Amino acid sequence: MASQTITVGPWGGPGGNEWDDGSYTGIRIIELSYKEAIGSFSVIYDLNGEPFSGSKHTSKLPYTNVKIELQFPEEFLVSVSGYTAPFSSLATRTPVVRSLKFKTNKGRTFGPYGEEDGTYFNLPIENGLVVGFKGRTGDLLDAIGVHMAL
Amino acid sequence: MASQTITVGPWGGPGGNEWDDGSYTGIRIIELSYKEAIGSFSVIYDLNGEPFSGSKHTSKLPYTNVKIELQFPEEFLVSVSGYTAPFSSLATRTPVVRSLKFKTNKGRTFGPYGEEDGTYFNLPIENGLVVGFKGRTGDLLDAIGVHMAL
Amino acid sequence: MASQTITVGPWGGPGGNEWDDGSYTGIRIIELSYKEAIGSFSVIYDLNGEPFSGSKHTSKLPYTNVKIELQFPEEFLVSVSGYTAPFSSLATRTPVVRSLKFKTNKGRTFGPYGEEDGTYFNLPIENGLVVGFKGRTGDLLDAIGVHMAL
Amino acid sequence: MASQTITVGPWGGPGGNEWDDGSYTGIRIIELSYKEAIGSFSVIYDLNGEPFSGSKHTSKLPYTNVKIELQFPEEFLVSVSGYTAPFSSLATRTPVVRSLKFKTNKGRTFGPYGEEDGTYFNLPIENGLVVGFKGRTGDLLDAIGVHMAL
Ligand SMILES: OC[C@H]1O[C@H](O)[C@H](O)[C@@H](O)[C@@H]1O
Ligand SMILES: OC[C@H]1O[C@H](O)[C@H](O)[C@@H](O)[C@@H]1O
Ligand SMILES: OC[C@H]1O[C@H](O)[C@H](O)[C@@H](O)[C@@H]1O
Ligand SMILES: OC[C@H]1O[C@H](O)[C@H](O)[C@@H](O)[C@@H]1O
Repeated sequence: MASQTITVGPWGGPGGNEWDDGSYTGIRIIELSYKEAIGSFSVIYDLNGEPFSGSKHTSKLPYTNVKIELQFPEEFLVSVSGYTAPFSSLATRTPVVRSLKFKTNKGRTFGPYGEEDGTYFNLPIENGLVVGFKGRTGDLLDAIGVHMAL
Repeated sequence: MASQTITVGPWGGPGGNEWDDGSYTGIRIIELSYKEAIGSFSVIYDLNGEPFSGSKHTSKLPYTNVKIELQFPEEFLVSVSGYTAPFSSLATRTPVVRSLKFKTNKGRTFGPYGEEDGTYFNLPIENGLVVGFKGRTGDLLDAIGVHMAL
Repeated sequence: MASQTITVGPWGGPGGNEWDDGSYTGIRIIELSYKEAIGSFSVIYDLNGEPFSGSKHTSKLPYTNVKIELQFPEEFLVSVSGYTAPFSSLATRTPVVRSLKFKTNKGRTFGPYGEEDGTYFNLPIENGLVVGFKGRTGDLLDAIGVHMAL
Repeated sequence: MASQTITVGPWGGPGGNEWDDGSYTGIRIIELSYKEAIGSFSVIYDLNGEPFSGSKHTSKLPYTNVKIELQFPEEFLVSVSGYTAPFSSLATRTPVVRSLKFKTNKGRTFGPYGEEDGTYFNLPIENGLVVGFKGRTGDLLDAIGVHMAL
């Protein structure tokens, strides 16, 4: 009964534990870690002109960390894409987010991070904004979904 | 540029200094002060299930303080109304918000607070939710407007 | 169920029979009739770049006909306002729409139509667009409300 | 412009003429034709409780026609997916939509129609409704996108 946003996804599997950051007014910074798949994933959002830190979604796997810094508000995501598949190590197992790639309205590209292994997904946005992320994390990013608004 | 909401108003006059709390997921508490007019006006928002304290828009005048606590999220505002006019010592030239009055979907009325003098304003909400307030404040609540989503 | 819009109002009384044109993409023309109150009310909407005629909410009373033609798409409404009150030769007793006035982003004012008797209502719009009207009609316009979108 | 919706995609290629049906209040019927790719694509939308026929984007090619009738408003689309790739049979090997598939909230699957050749696409919708389709059609369905609303 509170305020809601359009939500697309998830892409990824049933594994790991639900999270949902909720909705805000834009993206400032995305922080992720990666190796053979995506590990950690966390976001500094914009909330009405000031940063808001989302709950951290940390894998303790010793992965490479990266800070994607957007030129907010003039720069914003126009595409979120990536690959989903199992990672061999979880014995018998369930699809995770192997790769993420981001494009901005400025023509910047971030990534691809991880390994482009498995089934492709792609959210090209023609009109609208990413205003929040949701997903599932175990030892790593099992699934990812986006909230959108105008 | 960042996420936007439907915004109605303002009601009141061009005095004091502008402010805009922006948009959130809902309303938990409204804090105001009053006597002949509205003084202080501040809001505790809901942002994704937790409280978020908006910026204070305080008056130093010795007015009566009231704290409006809604049972969010099942309770919500379905009307905002009030009167605007000069208050003929500190706002001789421009109208301020003299009164405010809120109704909820559970049939609680809060107010009228202040004095019911001058030009009526009335926003019944048939569908949608008040997500944020903006206004103008000097020693008094010169102006107010509302951001809406759903 | 089906897609929805933010809707505000009603302004007016409970007589007459309810009607709801629904939501569209914008406004091309408003047709009304007036004398001491508003009679007829009907709209030619924009629907994805072509006109779409709303049901006619006509009155048989001997009133003056007005057509408000907007320069769509560049011209849109930014204020809907008016007055409500009972009307003397009313076989019943409850409030009707005595007057309506509209302003646009091009600084055109259409009206007041009717008489400015009774209780004032005013919807300034700072962000978003009139995408439909609802109301109540008998021999006169008993009430009026507005759907809004981005 | 006039009123807007969140728009995602397009998926497919830059061939054949632009079309955009715009936005409505939901979907009733989708009509398409298929064989090696999608040819024809047209939609009967809901508009405020009544059917509204979108513009026809017919293919002349001698393809198999199908009619997808959703039990509107209780049933609606929760996934749009498909495949894009060039089609040997046009000399222009600009990518067209080779197949589509539609799932609903009741567990119905319509498709796949056409052949599942080239790059997958997939829009699963967690919250929100498809209100509109946009695309590109020459000989065949070159590309497709969706408008979403709440
Ligand atoms: O997140 C990747 C995997 O990590 C952990 O091993 C979880 O137990 C498993 O459910 C999840 O799929
Ligand atoms: O807020 C009431 C009034 O008082 C302030 O002290 C300001 O100087 C004036 O601009 C404002 O209209
Ligand atoms: O519209 C004015 C009035 O007109 C009609 O006569 C109706 O019977 C009444 O219900 C309504 O209030
Ligand atoms: O519709 C599929 C193809 O057929 C048409 O004839 C167009 O000329 C071409 O641009 C398009 O890619």
